Amino acid sequence: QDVVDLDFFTQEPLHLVSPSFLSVTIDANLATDPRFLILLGSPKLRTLARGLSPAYLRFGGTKTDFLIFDPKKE
Amino acid sequence: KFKNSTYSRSSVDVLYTFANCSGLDLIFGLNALLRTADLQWNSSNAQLLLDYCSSKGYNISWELGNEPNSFLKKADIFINGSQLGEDFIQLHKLLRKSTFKNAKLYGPDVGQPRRKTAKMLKSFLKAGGEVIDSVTWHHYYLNGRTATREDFLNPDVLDIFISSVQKVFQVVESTRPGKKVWLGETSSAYGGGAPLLSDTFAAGFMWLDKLGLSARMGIEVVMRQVFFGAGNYHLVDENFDPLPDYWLSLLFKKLVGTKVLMASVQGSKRRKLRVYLHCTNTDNPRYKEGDLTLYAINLHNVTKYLRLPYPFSNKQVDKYLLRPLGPHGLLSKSVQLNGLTLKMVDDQTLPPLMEKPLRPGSSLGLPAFSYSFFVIRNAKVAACI
Ligand SMILES: *[C@@H]1O[C@H](CO[C@@H]2O[C@@H](C)[C@@H](O)[C@@H](O)[C@@H]2O)[C@@H](O)[C@H](O)[C@H]1NC(C)=O
Ligand SMILES: *[C@@H]1O[C@H](CO)[C@@H](O)[C@H](O)[C@H]1NC(C)=O
Ligand SMILES: *[C@@H]1O[C@H](CO)[C@@H](O)[C@H](O)[C@H]1NC(C)=O
Ligand SMILES: *[C@@H]1O[C@H](CO)[C@@H](O)[C@H](O)[C@H]1NC(C)=O
Ligand SMILES: *[C@@H]1O[C@H](CO)[C@@H](O)[C@H](O)[C@H]1NC(C)=O
Ligand SMILES: [Cl-]
Ligand SMILES: [Cl-]
Ligand SMILES: [Cl-]
Repeated sequence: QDVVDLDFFTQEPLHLVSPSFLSVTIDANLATDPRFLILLGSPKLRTLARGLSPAYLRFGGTKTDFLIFDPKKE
Repeated sequence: KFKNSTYSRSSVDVLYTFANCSGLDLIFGLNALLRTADLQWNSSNAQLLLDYCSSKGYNISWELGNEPNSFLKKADIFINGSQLGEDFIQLHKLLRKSTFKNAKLYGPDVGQPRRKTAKMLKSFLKAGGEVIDSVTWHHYYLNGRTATREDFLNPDVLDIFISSVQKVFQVVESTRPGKKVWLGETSSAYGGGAPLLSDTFAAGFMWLDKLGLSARMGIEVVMRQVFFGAGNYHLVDENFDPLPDYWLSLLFKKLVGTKVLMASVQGSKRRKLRVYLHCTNTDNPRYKEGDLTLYAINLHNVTKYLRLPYPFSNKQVDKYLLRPLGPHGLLSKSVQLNGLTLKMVDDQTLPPLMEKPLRPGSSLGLPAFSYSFFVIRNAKVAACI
């Protein structure tokens, strides 16, 4: 037998997730790639990213704690 | 093993523009290992970044540190939870004195809750929990280097997530009850992914199950490691091509609403057939107030047939069934929706996601090793309106 009966609870919401429930990251290490600008400038990549809006984009990872901002760097 | 690197205004602008132009909300992790002599966080580099972003009018949220439970391993520096909490309070004061005084702050981005991590989280939330807008933690099921194909399909592996989420809420309920809990970084396998696994159709069982459990259990936001990057757990590969988890993610967004409900299997064995139920996404023009979205995973090696309970047993149902494109089966990087391969129309154009309407009153077929969404039309559920 391969038939499975389901029970549903529909009386009230059990939780409310954010509209951005499904969010994404970019690993902080990607910022060390010399092609960072080329990669995130990709129109194809932005089209795919827009498909997931609304969402958070978290820029973070192990490299977060080994990155220093330098306002003189070019 | 990890060295310091610098980044430029240019890098910041690249990242911000990517987010802004894609309709995404940027969260930027600040470096927590910049320390004064007395081991306080040194905020002076963050101050420079803040002033720069303030000067460009950038709308950004913040984190401070990543996996602080590992700082000893990674950098030979130990920061306890109390101190990390104090450091977050100091960041919160800098934010409040900046041009975006209402910017959000999340943390502490701990790993999953082993004994030492749970202690760090508890002390952090006692010390610094007043200034965070949500609590972030990280989860992976496996090590990318040792993961097997059977691991990705094993309900006993999938179920371990449940006890991790329970343990996190135990800590949060004992220190900051009601504070929102986010998965701040999560995927199948750590260490960049598992190859021909984390980037295939087979990765979708872990990803959809984690989304279903997270929503069911009260997690508000889940952040997928990674959208794009070196690791095999990327949604989009090196050639900018979307992988099966991208398409799964896009379908989930189109169909699944914010109100979480519950579905469960009647039989005693609830390991291999996994089911989740939300209100249908109200932004979807094909559906109407009161419709339900069911999603289901079949980890049995045969087709299962699902029967909907009264009062939904004769409703019109739209099927959205995902299966791999051959010849590589579960190890495929290509996926079909109701028999049609999913592919970009061109570089600016996503395809429509086409339903298969089922005949009213039919049971819901779910093939072996597959996952599907089902929209119950005219469900007229009051909780959803
Ligand atoms: C298929 O899976 C079997 C264990 O699962 C049970 O039996 C199958 C036929 C389904 O009815 C499923 O719902 C049950 O839970 C294994 O004993 C059998 O070895 C498997 N066959 C193959 C070819 O791998
Ligand atoms: C990183 O830089 C900071 C400040 O310049 C310094 O205190 C620390 O020792 C450096 N760590 C590594 C691994 O280079
Ligand atoms: C914080 O770091 C900056 C930059 O390295 C340094 O010049 C400054 O003296 C540090 N402040 C403290 C209080 O240690
Ligand atoms: C910035 O973005 C957030 C979403 O994270 C939004 O709700 C907020 O109102 C925006 N604030 C400004 C000042 O643009
Ligand atoms: C935690 O670390 C700080 C900073 O080094 C130290 O001053 C404090 O006494 C420690 N607290 C506990 C509970 O160990
Ligand atoms: Cl972890
Ligand atoms: Cl600690
Ligand atoms: Cl990366």
